[PDB]
Amino acid sequence: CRKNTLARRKGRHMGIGKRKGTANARMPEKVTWMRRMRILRRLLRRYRESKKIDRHMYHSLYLKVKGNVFKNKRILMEHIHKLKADKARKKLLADQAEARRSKTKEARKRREERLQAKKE
Amino acid sequence: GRGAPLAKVVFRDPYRFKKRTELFIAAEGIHTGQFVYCGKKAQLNIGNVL
Amino acid sequence: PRKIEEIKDFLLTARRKDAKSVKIKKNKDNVKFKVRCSRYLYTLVITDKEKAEKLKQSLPPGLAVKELK
Amino acid sequence: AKRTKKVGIVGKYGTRYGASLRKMVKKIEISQHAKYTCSFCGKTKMKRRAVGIWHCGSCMKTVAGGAWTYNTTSAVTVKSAIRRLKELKDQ
Amino acid sequence: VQRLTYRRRLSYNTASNKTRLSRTPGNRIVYLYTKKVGKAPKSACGVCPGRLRGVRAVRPKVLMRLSKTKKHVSRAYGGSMCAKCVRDRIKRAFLIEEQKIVVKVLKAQAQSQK
RNA sequence: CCUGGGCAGGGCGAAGCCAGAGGAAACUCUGGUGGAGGUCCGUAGCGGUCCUGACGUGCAAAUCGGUCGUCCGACCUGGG
RNA sequence: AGAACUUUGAAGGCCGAAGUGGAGAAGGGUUCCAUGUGAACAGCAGUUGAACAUGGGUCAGUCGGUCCUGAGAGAUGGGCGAGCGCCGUUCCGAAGGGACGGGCGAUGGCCUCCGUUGCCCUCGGCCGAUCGAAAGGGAGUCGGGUUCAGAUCCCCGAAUCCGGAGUGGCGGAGAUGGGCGCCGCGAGGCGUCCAGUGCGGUAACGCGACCGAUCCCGGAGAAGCCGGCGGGAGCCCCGGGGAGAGUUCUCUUUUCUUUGUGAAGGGCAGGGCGCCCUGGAAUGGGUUCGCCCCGAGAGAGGGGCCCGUGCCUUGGAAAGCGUCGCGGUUCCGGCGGCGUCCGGUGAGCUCUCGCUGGCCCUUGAAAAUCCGGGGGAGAGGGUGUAAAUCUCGCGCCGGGCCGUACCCAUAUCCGCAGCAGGUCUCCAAGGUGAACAGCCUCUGGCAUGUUGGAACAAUGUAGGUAAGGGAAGUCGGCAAGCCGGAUCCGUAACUUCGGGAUAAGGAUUGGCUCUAAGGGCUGGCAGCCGACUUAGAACUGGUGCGGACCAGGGGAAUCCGA
Ligand SMILES: [Mg+2]
Ligand SMILES: [Mg+2]
Ligand SMILES: [Mg+2]
Ligand SMILES: [Mg+2]
Ligand SMILES: [Mg+2]
Ligand SMILES: [Mg+2]
Ligand SMILES: [Mg+2]
Ligand SMILES: [Mg+2]
Ligand SMILES: [Mg+2]
Ligand SMILES: [Mg+2]
Ligand SMILES: [Mg+2]
Ligand SMILES: [Mg+2]
Ligand SMILES: [Mg+2]
Ligand SMILES: [Mg+2]
Ligand SMILES: [Mg+2]
Ligand SMILES: [Mg+2]
Ligand SMILES: [Mg+2]
Ligand SMILES: [Mg+2]
Ligand SMILES: [Mg+2]
Ligand SMILES: [Mg+2]
Ligand SMILES: [Mg+2]
Ligand SMILES: [Mg+2]
Ligand SMILES: [Mg+2]
Ligand SMILES: [Mg+2]
Ligand SMILES: [Mg+2]
Ligand SMILES: [Mg+2]
Ligand SMILES: [Mg+2]
Ligand SMILES: [Mg+2]
Ligand SMILES: [Mg+2]
Ligand SMILES: [Mg+2]
Ligand SMILES: [Mg+2]
Ligand SMILES: [Mg+2]
Ligand SMILES: [Mg+2]
Ligand SMILES: [Mg+2]
Ligand SMILES: [Mg+2]
Ligand SMILES: [Mg+2]
Ligand SMILES: [Mg+2]
Ligand SMILES: [Mg+2]
Ligand SMILES: [Mg+2]
Ligand SMILES: [Mg+2]
Ligand SMILES: [Mg+2]
Ligand SMILES: [Mg+2]
Ligand SMILES: [Mg+2]
Ligand SMILES: [Mg+2]
Ligand SMILES: [Mg+2]
Ligand SMILES: [Mg+2]
Ligand SMILES: [Mg+2]
Ligand SMILES: [Mg+2]
Ligand SMILES: [Zn+2]
Repeated sequence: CRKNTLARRKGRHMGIGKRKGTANARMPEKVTWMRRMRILRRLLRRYRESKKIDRHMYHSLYLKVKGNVFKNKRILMEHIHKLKADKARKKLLADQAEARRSKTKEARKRREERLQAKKE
Repeated sequence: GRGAPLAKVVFRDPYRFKKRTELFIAAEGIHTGQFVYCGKKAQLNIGNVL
Repeated sequence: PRKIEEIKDFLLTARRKDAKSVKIKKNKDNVKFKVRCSRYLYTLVITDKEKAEKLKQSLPPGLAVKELK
Repeated sequence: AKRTKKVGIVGKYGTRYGASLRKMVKKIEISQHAKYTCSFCGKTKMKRRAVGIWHCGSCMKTVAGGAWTYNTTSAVTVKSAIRRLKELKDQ
Repeated sequence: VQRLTYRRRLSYNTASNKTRLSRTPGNRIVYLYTKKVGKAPKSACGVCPGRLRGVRAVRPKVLMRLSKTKKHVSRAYGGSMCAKCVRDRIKRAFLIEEQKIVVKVLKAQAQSQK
């Protein structure tokens, strides 16, 4: 019994011919979905509570994990990295444009103050 | 055995202090907590017997 | 049964009448004192053998004592 | 995905008891299994009790409605006639 | 691997024969009898359902054992209302009595002016 | 009628819900999820289609062996 | 005296947890146990038995009946009937004999102070006497040991329920505080007045108790079925340790058994809450397998409560179990030592608890008992003296009656019988396996089912085959046999658009090696720890792979019945 159990642990006697039940009977699709989605939904909690994902992207990726899009933990973590790298670019370009507009409006306000000093 | 709903309407006895529980046939659109009025000069609404 | 924590409470209960059995059971780490008064079993467990010796000294001699091995 | 195209909720039965009978049972099964807007708490918690009885989840105010909908249109016509005969010529 | 056996002459799995299994100190699995669970008292006919808090949920024949601390709450309407009914009935009684006083003095002013 | 007890595993995949795609809109399509049914194979249980099998002064004044129908219910069953 | 059958050792098998096992309800009534005989019965036999004869065996406040109503059955009032009687259960009834308080009278006991009896006032729906469950409701006992036969009953040890308290058994609450004036250095004392039928927390609510009468209100009792999901226990799996035993032809830190905490009380985990406070959200947010929830207050923070069958603690190691050794002819629940340990995980099976959903022209029971709340009629010490009451901790006394053996069955029941028939239930191990399927093992039972020996003729009953043809036999493919499991492609006519469908038709299936993927826990990406699944590839065995077992032949049509 222990030798056969060690062989099953290594992966032997598990071919196509020695299967006598259906795939749902062997490993249930509902149990696979429960394990898969519980892991993919508590990794987001361990990210959100610590540092990684904020309040707004959590609900979006939560519904996207509820939908059958993200296969597993590796591509979930890579998609979170891709969204974070996109958010960094979208805030950096907006900060550059805001800095240009802020320096332009600051120069305009200071020259308006100079012309106000020339008037009075 | 009855498709019509039963309505459990409790009353107050004007003679001895005791709350009397009766069993009316539930009219359409009545709800729990609605004051059912009964008597001769009761104002005509859905659920009031007169 | 009931576990008495204080020394004086077990001592007053041992002096309380209608308590006919007091058992002393030593152990490898502590010692237990048993009062079978009426329908209850009162236990004073203590780990200090010097405190056990002085409580045996302050035990009332009018009441019988049974030692458990 | 739209799995069924015509049977809807009636696909739990299958091939039995006729197309016209299943079509006539479809609308009233949707009516008895749909949630309705509670007129008291404003929520959609009107669940069907036994036949004629509707029950809201919040605030627990049980109402006597129709046998398959929340309000029968004939009963709404009765209610309009009752308020008309109420405020018509002071009883 | 030890298969266990009934102790009474109640051979059917009825509602009163609702048991468990424990381990004796003599190293033997025994079939022990469990008393049926008693539920706490609940809503007083019209509020949101829920068992009343602060009551030892036992059988009412165990309520003879239970003393006058673990059967009620120190508030008035303690063991009958879940205190949401208390804070509703106090405000409801106060508001309806004050509005009846307002209607009475309005009818008194109508009698004085008419 | 009252009062109790019981029914292994699999197949088909309804309503609702999520995500994505097409379109100008109406709306449509795709992958999951869900566990519906006097639903299918099938065990215990309940009956008995055929072999017109075995007996047929038998185990039995109606039984046995295969092959069977149904098995969440218009299901089987104890006691009063 | 006598053995194919009685008993024991040993060997080989069956039942294989849906039992050929361990116990019950109904039914049997001594069949249960011991001793003796073997004429009689057991279809042969007996030294054996459920036969015969003799003698024993059933111990209960806490197991059940007794209590309660359920469907129903029933008497009086009443009506009917020639009549034994019949109808009926609120109908056409003067159908309560009980009680709080007050007053009057009498008696008795220590006439201090209480207890009875008679009268008057006042209150008081019974849905109508009564029966009806050894599976419904129904308070409270569990651990070890005991005999040839008993076991929750007997012995030891440890608990709990229900009634009892008048001269009110001991405590603790109730309950003892504040103010004024005088004396005293002060601690304190005195005179007088007043309060005192409990406190705390903002809260949900908590405590050692918390005056309560007729009456009223509410809850428990008191609820269907089926999915899901999570927690707890029991059993199973793995690694290490300890005790004993098996194999050693060679290997094997190997293989098999065991490794404990009852009821009750306290503390601490875990689960749950439609339970409270702060606090206001939209760029909507939080969570489930599925849902669901939120301005009638979500997230977050802080709290409260319930179950706590889980762990520790008194019980409780002195018992119990394993192993080793020692004394008594025996009797002694002997005597002494050691151990009765550390952990991990689960689409694992059973039971239980909790949340949530679905199903309905099906709403899935009452009563006996018990509790809380509203009402304040009344009761009591009234002051430096202590009561009215206690659902608080104790202490004392009692719990009557009936049943308790055994079979519960291919031999203790019924069928004329030790009859392949029938009869309602709980417990369930390891492997293969989707499975409580089938097969082989473990605990536990058994002698093959009212006989043995010799040979293997015809015929028969059950099982398997057979060169070539494949239904030509027969009324008819009757019987038997082919496909049968799983994975990957592909699926027609018709149609109520749901199906037909596992349509039909093809490929693979073994062993042994790898490779990839699917996780958890710690630190401000890195490091540690384990489950069984899928996919791909190589090598190889006599084309062999569902290797046993498990197990759909298919298609075209007609009639009838949806
Ligand atoms: Mg699925
Ligand atoms: Mg019972
Ligand atoms: Mg069916
Ligand atoms: Mg079919
Ligand atoms: Mg078929
Ligand atoms: Mg038959
Ligand atoms: Mg037959
Ligand atoms: Mg025949
Ligand atoms: Mg013959
Ligand atoms: Mg069959
Ligand atoms: Mg079949
Ligand atoms: Mg079928
Ligand atoms: Mg023989
Ligand atoms: Mg022998
Ligand atoms: Mg059995
Ligand atoms: Mg005998
Ligand atoms: Mg004979
Ligand atoms: Mg003899
Ligand atoms: Mg005899
Ligand atoms: Mg006793
Ligand atoms: Mg009893
Ligand atoms: Mg009669
Ligand atoms: Mg009469
Ligand atoms: Mg009775
Ligand atoms: Mg016995
Ligand atoms: Mg015992
Ligand atoms: Mg008592
Ligand atoms: Mg579970
Ligand atoms: Mg577990
Ligand atoms: Mg305990
Ligand atoms: Mg017995
Ligand atoms: Mg028989
Ligand atoms: Mg039989
Ligand atoms: Mg297994
Ligand atoms: Mg397996
Ligand atoms: Mg079973
Ligand atoms: Mg026989
Ligand atoms: Mg041939
Ligand atoms: Mg041939
Ligand atoms: Mg051919
Ligand atoms: Mg031909
Ligand atoms: Mg012919
Ligand atoms: Mg055939
Ligand atoms: Mg062949
Ligand atoms: Mg064709
Ligand atoms: Mg077909
Ligand atoms: Mg034709
Ligand atoms: Mg037919
Ligand atoms: Zn509502």
